[PDB]
Amino acid sequence: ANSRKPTSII
Amino acid sequence: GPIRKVLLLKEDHEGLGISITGGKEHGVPILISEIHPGQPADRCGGLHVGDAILAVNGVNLRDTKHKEAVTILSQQRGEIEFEVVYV
Repeated sequence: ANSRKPTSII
Repeated sequence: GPIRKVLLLKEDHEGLGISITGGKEHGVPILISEIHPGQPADRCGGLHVGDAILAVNGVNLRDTKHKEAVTILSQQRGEIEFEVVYV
């Protein structure tokens, strides 16, 4: 399945 | 657009106040996806949603994987210089 782009908080 | 050198002043007790996406394993730059209101990136100005982060404190982030970029970015302290561009 397609996935949302990994996002990180910094 | 033009590559900019942008200064951010961060206290040792807080994070940068940015969300990022991308990196080498995605075939795109480290990109700013959010600038968090009332946190250092917001207060210091110069950093905007959609900017690619090319380097921090002289450390090249152009060919860096996402996780390793998170490590490098999160490890910086104090007066932190970003090299960024909007394309």
